[PDB]
Amino acid sequence: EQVQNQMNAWTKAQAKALDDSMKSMNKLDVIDKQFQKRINGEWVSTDFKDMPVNENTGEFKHSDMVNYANKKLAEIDSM
Amino acid sequence: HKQKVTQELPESTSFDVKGIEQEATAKPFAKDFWETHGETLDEYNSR
Repeated sequence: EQVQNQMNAWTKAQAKALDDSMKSMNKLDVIDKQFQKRINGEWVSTDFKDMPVNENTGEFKHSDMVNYANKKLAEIDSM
Repeated sequence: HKQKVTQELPESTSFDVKGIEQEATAKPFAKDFWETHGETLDEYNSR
């Protein structure tokens, strides 16, 4: 009944680690959706400072576009 | 503990405003006279 009390905290520290790595995937998904709405012929900006933000993503940093930019090119190279 | 981060994503929409389309490039007055009176402008003033 001490190890149970330890797991109540270790699980909280694992859910706070799948919160900061699902944010960093939400941001790439929304950046892809922005690029795709811009390509298919719709007038919405694609700067990282103009994405939408909904507490599943947080504020967008610059490095969350670099990451995306090297990941479309990586995916297009593999087709 | 439940993960307080949902795969639900935010949504932005395009500023898609459609006004009124333009009329195409109306024919030049020389060609207008041509395919309506069968003869060019020079050939009409020689009379």
